[PDB]
Amino acid sequence: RLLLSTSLDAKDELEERLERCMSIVTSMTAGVSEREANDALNAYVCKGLPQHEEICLGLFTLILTEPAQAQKCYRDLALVSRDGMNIVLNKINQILMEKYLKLQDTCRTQLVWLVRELVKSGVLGADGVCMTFMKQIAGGDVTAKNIWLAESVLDILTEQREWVLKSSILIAMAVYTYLRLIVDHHGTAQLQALRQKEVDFCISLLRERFMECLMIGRDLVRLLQNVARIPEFELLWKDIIHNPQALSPQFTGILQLLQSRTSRKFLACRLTPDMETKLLFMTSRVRFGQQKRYQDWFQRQYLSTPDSQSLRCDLIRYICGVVHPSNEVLSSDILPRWAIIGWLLTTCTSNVAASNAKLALFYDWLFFSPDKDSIMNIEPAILVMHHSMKPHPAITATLLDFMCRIIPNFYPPLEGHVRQGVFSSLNHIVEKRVLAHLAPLFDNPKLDKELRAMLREKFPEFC
Amino acid sequence: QHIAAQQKAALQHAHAHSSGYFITQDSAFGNLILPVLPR
Amino acid sequence: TFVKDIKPGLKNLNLIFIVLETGRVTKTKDGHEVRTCKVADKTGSINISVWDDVGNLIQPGDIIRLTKGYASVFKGCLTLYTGRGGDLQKIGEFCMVYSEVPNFSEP
DNA sequence: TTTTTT
Repeated sequence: RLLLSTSLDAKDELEERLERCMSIVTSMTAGVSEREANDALNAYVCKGLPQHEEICLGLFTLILTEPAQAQKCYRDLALVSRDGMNIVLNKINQILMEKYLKLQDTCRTQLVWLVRELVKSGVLGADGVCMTFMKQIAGGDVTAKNIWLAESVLDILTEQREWVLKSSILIAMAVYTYLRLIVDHHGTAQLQALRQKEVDFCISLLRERFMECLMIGRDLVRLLQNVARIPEFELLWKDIIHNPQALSPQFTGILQLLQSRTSRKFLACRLTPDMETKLLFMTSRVRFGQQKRYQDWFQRQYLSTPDSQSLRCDLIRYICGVVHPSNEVLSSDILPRWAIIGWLLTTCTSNVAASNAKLALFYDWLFFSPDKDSIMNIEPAILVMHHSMKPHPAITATLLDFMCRIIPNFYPPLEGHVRQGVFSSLNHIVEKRVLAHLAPLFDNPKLDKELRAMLREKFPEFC
Repeated sequence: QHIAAQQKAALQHAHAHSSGYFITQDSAFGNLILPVLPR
Repeated sequence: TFVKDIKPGLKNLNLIFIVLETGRVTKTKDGHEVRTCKVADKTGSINISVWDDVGNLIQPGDIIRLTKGYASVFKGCLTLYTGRGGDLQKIGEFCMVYSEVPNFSEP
């Protein structure tokens, strides 16, 4: 059996199919010597494509459900496969993307074993499988099963580093993943030990392959700034800021990193498939005003532990950078992203998380360029501020205050660029009619006069 | 009023619970700390 | 068929709904545990009474397919039940659109 | 193998 099921659960179609394929395989291999068993397999695979798929899927399922038979079934699979195990890797990705949370513990163990084998065999697309595997490591989650997966994948990538170096995308993705996971690993000796392994791994790749990591874009800076106080990263920050060419001759300054947007694949990789499915549903199908139970369900599953705080930032970046609703959803009654953002902000119980969340919300404002960047990345912050003004003025005020203060403080040598970015943001918000007028926001009577003076002093053209 | 003591407390609490880089601000609006690049 | 089409006396009810709430459990008679769950689709909500095991396995957010359900009136309230030859099956979670009102289990 | 159940 592949999946955990209760008497309430409907039968799983995928599990049932794999179980039949396993049945086909043992029907042709049981009660006979391994000569006769291998002959039957090789003879049946010749019948055509679906028979070939049945055998490969059956050996795959044997590997997952029968550890005692696993080594042999893998040898056989490598022999009978006439497509470089392409159909097995597809099913692996499907299982990871759709079934992981229900996947039995022994099957999880076996699947980690199998991936390590596929990597050692240099199977085509094994790097894709590794990236799919990492996506199942949940951020903001230090439970035993999740820690287990984090360390198991790290070990595969560590002992097969030379193989990792063959894939630019895998390098970038593994660094993004573990830079983020490092945040959650503290508070126990086990976690501190894991964190040290993760730090060494990330630094090693960053220093040896900085140009590949640059593919990530500006969110790499956000990840690095969240781990800045770890001594190894404190050292790396000295290089990024004061001696960037030590990392690569083509990296002349952090500005070039800050001025490149992060592509969706990196923002998405830090939501599990389930988190992402639930968030995408809320922002495309749920009507504004009807979002309360969905939020409570989501919160109860992902946002209730003290360790879950770090997840808010991934969610916020995802909402800003990945979820770009079509004009139909925008011009409808569907739950808007600003409302999702507003909710996520109030779930921030600690000052560190709230502070990081604000930076996350504003991150694409800092170096905004209408040619490079999308207005959909900067839209949520200005709409949160606008729509919160009457219901919760404290929200509008803290975000407006944050906005002015981050400008000279984020990175002082680039203050002029950051000001230009926020200005370009506000201006583009106006000229694309997201918010037609800034004066009713910036000079609202409800705002503290001190804050209103700050705004008028810093942004005269909008008051 | 005790703005400087509140700033230092907030920064010390952040350092105990986070690896991020923060600086203090005399914010009246819940921005006693700001996450910024290392200095 | 939808939640709004449910009338007392109807049987062979096949429908899909999402679970909103699961009320408190009651004991008795034969040590049987029963709880009322609030379930809904886009037309509105209704109470379903669930016995014993499924009762303990059911969670708010569960998308559930009922086959061969029936409806009757219990304590003044139109109530959904699992009938003979039927069952409750969870086919998913979270991702269903529903309306909380009208509540068809109102007196 | 509940089940026009309590």
